[PDB]
Formats: sequence, structure tokens, C-alpha cells
Amino acid sequence: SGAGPTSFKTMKVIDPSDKPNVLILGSGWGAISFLKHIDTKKYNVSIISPRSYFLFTPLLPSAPVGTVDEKSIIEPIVNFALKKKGNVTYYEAEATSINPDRNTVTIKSLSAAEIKYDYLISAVGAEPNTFGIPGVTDYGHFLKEIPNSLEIRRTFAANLEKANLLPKGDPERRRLLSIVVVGGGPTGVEAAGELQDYVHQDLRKFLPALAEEVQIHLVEALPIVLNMFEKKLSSYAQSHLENTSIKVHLRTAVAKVEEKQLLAKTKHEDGKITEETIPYGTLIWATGNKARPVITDLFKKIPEQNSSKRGLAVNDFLQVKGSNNIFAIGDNAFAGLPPTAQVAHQEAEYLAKNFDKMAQIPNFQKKIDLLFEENNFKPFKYNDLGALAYLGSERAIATIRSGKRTFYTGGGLMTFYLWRILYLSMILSARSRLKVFFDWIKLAFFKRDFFKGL
Amino acid sequence: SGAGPTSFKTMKVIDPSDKPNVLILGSGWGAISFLKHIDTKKYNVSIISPRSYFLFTPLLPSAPVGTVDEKSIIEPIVNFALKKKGNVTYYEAEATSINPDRNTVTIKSLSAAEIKYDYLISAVGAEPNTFGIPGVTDYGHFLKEIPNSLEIRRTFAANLEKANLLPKGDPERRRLLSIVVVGGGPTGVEAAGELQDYVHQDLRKFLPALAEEVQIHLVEALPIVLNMFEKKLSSYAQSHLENTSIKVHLRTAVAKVEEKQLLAKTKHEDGKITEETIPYGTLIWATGNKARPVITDLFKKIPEQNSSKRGLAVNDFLQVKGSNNIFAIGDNAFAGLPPTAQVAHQEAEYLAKNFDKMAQIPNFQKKIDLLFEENNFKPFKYNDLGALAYLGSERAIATIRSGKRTFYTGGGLMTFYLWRILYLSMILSARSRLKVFFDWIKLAFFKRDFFKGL
Ligand SMILES: Cc1cc2nc3c(=O)[nH]c(=O)nc-3n(C[C@H](O)[C@H](O)[C@H](O)COP(=O)(O)OP(=O)(O)OC[C@H]3O[C@@H](n4cnc5c(N)ncnc54)[C@H](O)[C@@H]3O)c2cc1C
Ligand SMILES: Cc1cc2nc3c(=O)[nH]c(=O)nc-3n(C[C@H](O)[C@H](O)[C@H](O)COP(=O)(O)OP(=O)(O)OC[C@H]3O[C@@H](n4cnc5c(N)ncnc54)[C@H](O)[C@@H]3O)c2cc1C
Ligand SMILES: C/C=C(C)/C=C\C=C/[C@H](OC)[C@@H](C)[C@@H](OC)[C@@H](C)CCc1oc2c(O)c(OC)cc(OC)c2c(=O)c1C
Ligand SMILES: C/C=C(C)/C=C\C=C/[C@H](OC)[C@@H](C)[C@@H](OC)[C@@H](C)CCc1oc2c(O)c(OC)cc(OC)c2c(=O)c1C
Ligand SMILES: C\C=C(C)/C=C/C=C\[C@H](OC)[C@@H](C)[C@@H](OC)[C@@H](C)CCc1oc2c(O)c(OC)cc(OC)c2c(=O)c1C
Ligand SMILES: C\C=C(C)/C=C/C=C\[C@H](OC)[C@@H](C)[C@@H](OC)[C@@H](C)CCc1oc2c(O)c(OC)cc(OC)c2c(=O)c1C
Ligand SMILES: [Mg+2]
Ligand SMILES: [Mg+2]
Ligand SMILES: [Mg+2]
Ligand SMILES: [Mg+2]
Ligand SMILES: [Mg+2]
Ligand SMILES: [Mg+2]
Ligand SMILES: [Mg+2]
Ligand SMILES: [Mg+2]
Repeated sequence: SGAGPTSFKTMKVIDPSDKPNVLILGSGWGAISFLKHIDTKKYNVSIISPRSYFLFTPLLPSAPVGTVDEKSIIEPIVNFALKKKGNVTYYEAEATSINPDRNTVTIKSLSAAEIKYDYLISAVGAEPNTFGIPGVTDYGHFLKEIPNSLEIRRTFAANLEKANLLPKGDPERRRLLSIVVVGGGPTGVEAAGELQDYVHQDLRKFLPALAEEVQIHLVEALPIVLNMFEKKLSSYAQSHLENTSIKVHLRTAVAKVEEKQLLAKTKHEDGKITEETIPYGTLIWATGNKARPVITDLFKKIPEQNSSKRGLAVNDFLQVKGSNNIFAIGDNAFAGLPPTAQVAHQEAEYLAKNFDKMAQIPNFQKKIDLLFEENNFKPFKYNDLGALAYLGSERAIATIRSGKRTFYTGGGLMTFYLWRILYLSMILSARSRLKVFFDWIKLAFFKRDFFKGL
Repeated sequence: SGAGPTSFKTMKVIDPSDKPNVLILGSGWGAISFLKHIDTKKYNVSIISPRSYFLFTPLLPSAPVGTVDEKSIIEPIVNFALKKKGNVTYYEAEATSINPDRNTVTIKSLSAAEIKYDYLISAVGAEPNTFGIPGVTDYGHFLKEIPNSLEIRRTFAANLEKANLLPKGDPERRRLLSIVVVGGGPTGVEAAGELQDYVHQDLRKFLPALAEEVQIHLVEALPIVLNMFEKKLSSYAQSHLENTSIKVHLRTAVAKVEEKQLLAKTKHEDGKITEETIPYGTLIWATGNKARPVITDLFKKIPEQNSSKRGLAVNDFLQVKGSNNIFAIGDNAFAGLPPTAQVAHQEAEYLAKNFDKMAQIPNFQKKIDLLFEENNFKPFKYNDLGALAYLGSERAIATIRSGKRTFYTGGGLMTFYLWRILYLSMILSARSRLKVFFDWIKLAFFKRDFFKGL
């Protein structure tokens, strides 16, 4: 086919086939968690993704400022594939059309056909949502993929360089040193906190006059940040952010983004609506999920998905409603659950175990959930294990749970240490775990590397 | 001035001046070793260099394949500057003309004036010499600066990708997997060895068919590799290189480099001259020093330098012959010594100590060596401490000495461990030392990162 140059087929065995062809879309939390658990001797497993590596997304906000290095939080797909007992095929390409009628996926490669399947596992994720707000794509940076980390560093480094040539009182200097982060979830909060850490811990030590003039803004439409946590943790988080000099704009929406300024509209608690023009040098847009084009295209082809908006509606067995043989997990699937890596991972593990049982029942190996129900398959039940968020300045919040029971809840320095330990344990490869560990040790003794060219 | 955006002046004290203006050209072994030892309270110290960081050159051959990371072997100049007690000025620019008549250096910035001096310390180094051989600059890669490391990785990665799409017996596949390294000194030998390590230790584990078809060529005009070592070590080195499958072409000169092949001419020991067309995919040109344009320009302006070729001829006090106030150290200076980091470092330390004594004698602070001779300054005496070279496959050679006495001489696994320990001790910053240490630990457990995009 016309797939990219990082494409492969592993060769653990000599392929004759009798086995169903299982095609996975994506190389992220859902796809790779599924790959880790799927039996590649029961099924012929293929993967379509434009990205030849897994990204440990929870540490992406640490990468732009060099708290961790970009290499440390990625792992090539081939390394996961080579742990499998059977053969794995990877096509470096993006799915452009899912064709349920003829059981194929049309692919195109950026760096260059229809790929057949018996079962499809869609895990392409979601893209950042700009909500049609003008100027976001022209002037803002997303914080979603490794290239975004590099772009943010290049932008902020260039702004610091330009600001440094202007006199202390110049409003252009002040503007160039202004950062606006939109989104009060973990990504935006952690982006803000990591930037504030860089500025106050490292930049201050060699460019103190620049550092003291940096202003970080966090903008969020809801009345609180981190609304997945209990109220006292959200309040603690906001108070801490404010204590580190981050200006938090709650109940605030960005109406437009222009080149050198953006318009923020606040609906205050008293009901008044005010507008503020916020000059900015660096805009990070860290909010909103929306369905990718290949997914919104699929909505039109399955009657039961015609009303879908956020993602593919899936049943208790993670089948795409209206399809006998397409499953969806993670951010591209709507199952009434939050768009988190935790959800993607559990969905993937559940689904892989279902595929083990499916190989024992002849009807699967030759009312869409009839066979699942007749054979007494348990429905998927998400177990919320809690939530973590780094807040800058060696503070984190954490709620740790399982079922109705909460084991731990709190914030402070101890919680930051817990945050680090838990994140290390959740990294999917030993290589990436060691690299992140070393990044953090180096950080205890030395400043971060903040190089525009590396 | 019109210097680049990484330019700075440190502000340890409030500058009034009475002190001579000492201007350093470069940010490499000579310049940074000199900076480390120069008293910035006795002198107003400025630096002109287009590169805002120090490069630990002895580990550059390890960088293309990810034995070490590029970040690990560099250190920003500002970090050395901030260790000094006085103020240090850095201009991100290249010296384009040294103007001895008016005691200035003309600068231009790549990323944009005449800078005055009382004393000039030239340490701009030398550039790779192609010897006018056609095609070297069109098709070859130097191995001199960080961007070259990135370029070599991009080229070899792209070649492996292309070769992987061709059938096992295709001569284009074989060509794309052919590497030619020109130069049998430490740089070329280590480049070859590091590439052979990557191919046989890492690539082989996931692309064995590609790996087994890679051919590395080492081409050298002299009858032996590593001619700075004793004969038995050179012979051991060649034998080891050959034992790892590197084809060593001694007594061989490259007559021309074309796009897909180069012509190698061998004068055999029996006197016959043969030609071989060597197909290649990656060419690394790791031989020959030549004077940079700013230096060859200076030859014409000082009568005593009119006959100079290799570099500025310097006297026993490292003064440029024909100048009262220009000194030169490292590869841009000819003192009858080899172009090595060891020589540059000793020259720099010697010269900085001379500047300490110069500040005590009024004639320096307001026959070019008359004042040095009258005041009984000791001439510079190079102390050869030995030589080290990595050979791939966990083997190194080492000769360790001081004066007439040799403490150690040998090759093998133990010498490789010694090579690592010695290299770590010679890195100029604790940050870089820790990063290299961590790179090597990670390598003991995991494959190298060989990413075209990072
Ligand atoms: C910066 C950041 C920090 C986060 N932190 C946390 C956290 O701390 N905790 C938490 O629970 N969640 C976190 N999340 C959310 C979590 O990353 C997502 O919920 C998770 O990525 C969902 O997994 P997924 O497999 O659906 O999507 P992803 O992991 O995004 O993977 C999607 C994959 O599909 C590929 N792809 C895209 N288009 C196509 C196409 N057309 N065809 C084929 N493949 C395609 C992509 O390249 C990618 O490999 C974070 C997200 C971000 C962006
Ligand atoms: C890959 C490699 C491996 C090596 N390994 C070893 C080894 O193991 N042992 C050993 O003893 N030696 C080694 N060397 C040799 C050693 O690096 C040189 O002898 C040493 O660099 C000389 O120091 P220098 O200060 O003269 O030049 P450099 O260290 O090359 O520094 C020159 C500086 O001048 C700057 N510059 C260039 N043009 C201008 C301009 N117009 N104006 C101002 N600044 C300019 C450059 O950016 C650079 O900062 C190696 C060299 C290479 C390339
Ligand atoms: C009786 C107990 C049962 C039945 C199961 C687990 C019990 C204890 C666990 O720890 C031992 C659990 C408390 C601890 O870790 C799971 C939680 C902090 C997990 C919280 C947690 O997890 C994630 C996770 O697991 C992922 O997987 C790859 C991915 C994730 O995206 C970042 C997360 C995640 O963001 C969070 C917050
Ligand atoms: C009586 C002893 C005296 C008076 C002085 C030193 C004695 C022992 C030393 O080790 C303790 C010495 C043996 C040991 O290290 C210096 C040698 C292996 C050094 C060999 C050595 O050195 C370099 C060096 O030093 C540099 O400096 C920055 C830079 C260098 O470029 C890479 C080198 C270098 O390439 C080599 C080979
Ligand atoms: C007597 C017997 C033994 C084995 C003694 C071991 C002593 C230290 C260990 O190293 C060897 C070390 C690994 C261990 O203890 C600090 C941590 C995992 C504990 C948790 C811990 O603490 C931190 C810490 O304390 C810091 O302090 C300045 C800084 C830190 O980051 C900013 C951390 C940290 O991020 C974590 C996770
Ligand atoms: C009983 C009391 C103590 C303190 C015991 C300490 C044991 C190990 C140390 O780690 C804690 C370790 C740092 C130390 O010993 C291996 C090295 C510096 C010794 C020199 C050494 O050896 C290597 C080695 O042996 C390897 O083997 C598979 C691999 C190696 O690279 C490829 C090296 C190596 O590159 C070096 C420099
Ligand atoms: Mg995925
Ligand atoms: Mg992702
Ligand atoms: Mg998904
Ligand atoms: Mg996603
Ligand atoms: Mg230098
Ligand atoms: Mg250099
Ligand atoms: Mg020099
Ligand atoms: Mg040089």
C-alpha cells in the first residue's frame, strides 16, 4: 500500500489465514493499551496511525520548558509490537474514510489504498476544539502532540529574546512576556504551572528583570478550575495558582484572538458582563475536545450515529451503535464517561479480554449485541480510580479511590511526591520510565534545558 | 551593536574604565578554557562567537546515533560566564575582519559594528578541509558541530527507510546501506565505531535483514589509522575495526565524490595504484583542518603572517608573530603542536595565568615579546598527557603519560571503561557530566534513540 516509511510487519512467526483480521486505528492510549492486551495469536492484528510512537500525554505539559525532554515521554510503536507473540502490522497513515458497507478503511499517507478488516477498533482520539472562535488557529498553539511542545518553546524563547531588546517600561516588552493559557482542566493548569516554574526557578536566575515582568494568565469559562475534583481541592488549586502570580480568569470566555491581543468576556457572579482586551505574546489553547473528520464522516454512514456529536455512541460492550463489527474506545467514543487516559486504558483492557472470549465462540470467528448477551459477557463498568493535577511550585492535588471508597484526598508537597510516583508507575514502557526519572533527578540539581533549536 | 538575540552582559558588579579590554574570539575549547581561568576583575572580558554554547567535541561522534544526546554534550556560555566574579559580555556574531591597525574586530550576525580591544585572544578554531576534492560539500557531511550530528542522523535514517522498501538483492538497497567515513584519526574512527555499534547492537534487534546488509567503510590516506598512538595500538585498532566488519581502506585518497558513488585511489605498499568506485548512501568527511576566512584574511595584514598557511604563527608566549596585542590559541594557532582539545586547554590555562601576572606590571596596563622576556615570564611548554580513542564494540585504546613517563598504555575492555571515566572527568560542566552519565546508564539497559525528527 501507500503507507509511510515507518510502516512495518513484525515476523515472530511465519504467517500462512483462519484468524479474524483486527484493525486498530490510532497509536495512543486506547490503541496501545489494546495492543498490549490483545492476543496476536488469536487474531491478525494491524494498526493504522500517522504517529509511529506512543505519547505519554500526562507529562506533555512538562515538555515545552524541559521539565522532561520530548524523547522521554514517547515510545516507538514497534517496541510494543515486538513484545507480542504473533505478528503485528503497522501502516504509517491516517484513516480518511471508514467504510462499514465493505469492511475497509481508506488510508492516506502524509509521507506516502483500502485496508480490510473483520473487526475494527477505532481509537483515533479527538482534536482540540476552537469553538469557531476567530483567530485561535492563526495565532494560538494547541498542546496535544510533540510538535506543539517544540512550537511553544520556539515561540516563548523568541518572545523572551525580543522582549530583552526593549527598555524596562515598553508596553511591547510587557506584551511579549505575557502568556495566556485557555482551559482550566489539568492540561491548561499544568501548562501554566510548568511555565511559571521555568520562569521563577530557572529564567529568574540568569534574566531576573525579564522573569519578573512575565505574566501568565489562565482563562476558564466555568466558575472553577479542575471541576473533576472535590470543591476544596479546586479551591486549594486556584488559591495556589494565584499565590504563584498566575492571574486566573474564571467565568471567562475568549470571544476572539487577534495577533497581539485577545478579547476575554467575563460573566461575573453578580450577573454583569465585562470585556477585557488582554495583550499576549504566547497563546496556549488547552480546552475542548471535538470529533475528528474521519469520525464525523462515519456519523453520516450509520443511522444510529446520525445524531452523534461528541463521538461515536457505543453500547455496554463498546460496539459502535448500529455496527456488528466496529468498536470504539477513548476520546472518539461516547460512553457517558470523561475523555481521559484512565477511561481509554480501562476500555482497552476490557475489550481485549472480550476478544479472548470471542475466539472461543464459533459465531464470532466467521441486534448487534445479541451474541455478547446470549453468551453472558459482562458489560463494561468503568472504575473511577481518582484524579491527579500538578499546580506548579512543587504542589499537586490528588484524589485516589476505587469503587465507593476514597483511599486518599489532598494537596501539598507530599501530594506532589505522590503525583510523581504515580505518574512513573503509569508510564507504559520501562525506557520512558527511566528517562523521565533521570529528567527529574537532573532537575533537582540543574536548570531545565530550554533550547529553541533542540 | 548588531549582534544576535542570545547576546548578553552579565551584571555581577556595577561597571564604572581603568582595566584593559580583553576580547575573546570563539566559544570552544580555547575560548571557554580561557574564560574559566581569566580574572574578570583584572580585565573587562568580552566574547564574540556565533555559537552560544560550548561543545564537548570528543563525544560529538557519539551523538548522531544517540549513544549520547546532543543536549548532553553542550553547555550555554552564559552558565560559564555566571561563575565569574566580574562582568562578561557575549556578542552572538562571527568575527568577519580582525583590524590590527585600529584594534577592532568587525562582526556580522547571522541573526542580527566594530568591537574595540586592548588585547585580542583568537580561538575561532579551524574548519574541515575538503582539499578541493570535487563533490565533498555537495554530497558529504562534516562532523564538527551539533547541526552535523542532526544531519547525519536524518540522512542515515532516510536511507534505511528507502532501503527497507527495496528487495534483498537490489544494488540500490546495498548502496543506500553503505556508509563511507573519510579520516582515520579519532573523529573518523569513532564515527565509524559508533555507527557500527548502532547497526549491530540496536538496528539488528528490530531490522536484522537491513542491519546485516549495512557496510561501513573507513578511508584514510596514511598507511595506518590513529598515527598519534604507538604502532602496536594502531595495529590493534585496525584489527578490531576490521573484526567488527568495517572495511578499512588505508593508503587511499578520495579523488572525487559523486551523488551515488565516490572514486577512491589506493597507492598500495607494492607501488601499484588502483581505483575503486565505492557506491555510498552516507558520506561523513572527518579529516583535515584548514584556516577560516577571518584568519586567512589576517595573514595578509601582518607581514610576519604573510607566509602562514595552517594557522596564525605564535611565539613562546602565544602572541601572534608581528602583533603586540593579539594572541592565538587552539586550532587557529600554529605553535608546532597537534590540533587537539588537550593543546587548546593547556594553551588557554597558560595564557590566563600570564594575564594575571600582566596586571601586576604597569607597561602591560597602558620586539613584541620584550616585556615578557624582561619580566622573566616562562615560555609555554606543552605537556603531552597522552591520547584516547573509542573503536566501537566496547573497545578503546589509551596512552596515559606526563613528561617522559608513560603511566598506562593499552587496549581492550578495561581501556573502554577507562576511556569513559576519563572523558567524564574532562567535561567542563557538572550538568553536561551528569547528562552524559545518564545517557550511558540508559544505554546499558535500552536501545539508543535514533529519531529523525528529534
Ligand atoms: C496535554 C494533555 C495532558 C493530559 N493529561 C491527562 C491526565 O493527566 N490524566 C488523564 O486521565 N488524561 C489526560 N489527558 C487525556 C488523555 O490523553 C486522553 O483522554 C487520551 O489520549 C485518550 O486516548 P485515545 O486513544 O482516545 O486518544 P490519543 O491518546 O489522543 O490517541 C489518538 C491516536 O490516534 C492517532 N490518529 C489521529 N488521527 C488519526 C487517523 N485519521 N487515523 C488513524 N490514527 C489517527 C493519533 O496520532 C494518536 O496516536 C491529557 C491530554 C492532553 C492533550
Ligand atoms: C568530532 C570531533 C572529535 C574530537 N575529539 C577530540 C579528542 O577526543 N581529543 C582531542 O584532543 N581533540 C579532539 N578534537 C579536536 C578538538 O575539538 C579541537 O582541537 C579543539 O576544538 C580546538 O579548540 P579551539 O578552541 O581551537 O576550536 P573549537 O573548539 O572548534 O572552537 C572554535 C570556536 O570558534 C567559533 N567560531 C567559528 N568561526 C568564528 C568567527 N568568525 N568568529 C568568532 N567565533 C567563531 C566556533 O563557533 C567555536 O565556538 C575533536 C574534534 C572534532 C571535530
Ligand atoms: C482495589 C483497587 C483496584 C481494583 C484498582 C486500582 C487500585 C489502586 C491504584 O494504584 C495502585 C489506583 C489507586 C491508582 O492507579 C490506578 C490511581 C491513582 C489511578 C489514578 C489514575 O490512574 C490512571 C491510570 O491507571 C492510567 O492507566 C494507564 C492512566 C491514567 O491517565 C493519566 C491514570 C490517571 O490519570 C489517574 C489519575
Ligand atoms: C604528573 C601529572 C600532571 C603534571 C598532569 C596530569 C596527570 C594525570 C591526568 O589525569 C589525572 C592525565 C593522565 C589525564 O588527564 C589529564 C590524561 C589521560 C589526559 C589525556 C587527555 O586529556 C585531555 C584533557 O586533559 C583535556 O582537558 C580538557 C582535554 C582533552 O581533549 C579530549 C584531553 C584529551 O583528549 C586527552 C586524551
Ligand atoms: C536509609 C535508606 C534509603 C534507601 C534512603 C534513601 C533516600 C533518598 C532516595 O534516594 C536514594 C529517593 C529516591 C527518595 O527519597 C528522597 C524519594 C523516592 C522519596 C520521594 C520523593 O522525595 C523527594 C525529595 O525528598 C526531595 O527532596 C529535596 C525532592 C524531590 O523531588 C523534587 C522528591 C521527589 O520527587 C520524590 C518522589
Ligand atoms: C560493593 C560496593 C560498591 C560501591 C559496588 C558498585 C558496583 C557498580 C557501580 O554501580 C553502583 C558502577 C558505577 C561501577 O561498577 C560497574 C563502574 C563505575 C565501574 C566501571 C565501569 O564498569 C562497567 C561495567 O561493569 C559494565 O558491566 C556490565 C558496563 C559498563 O558500561 C558498558 C561499565 C562502565 O562503563 C564502567 C565505566
Ligand atoms: Mg489511540
Ligand atoms: Mg495522544
Ligand atoms: Mg479514541
Ligand atoms: Mg485524544
Ligand atoms: Mg574556542
Ligand atoms: Mg568545537
Ligand atoms: Mg583556535
Ligand atoms: Mg576547531
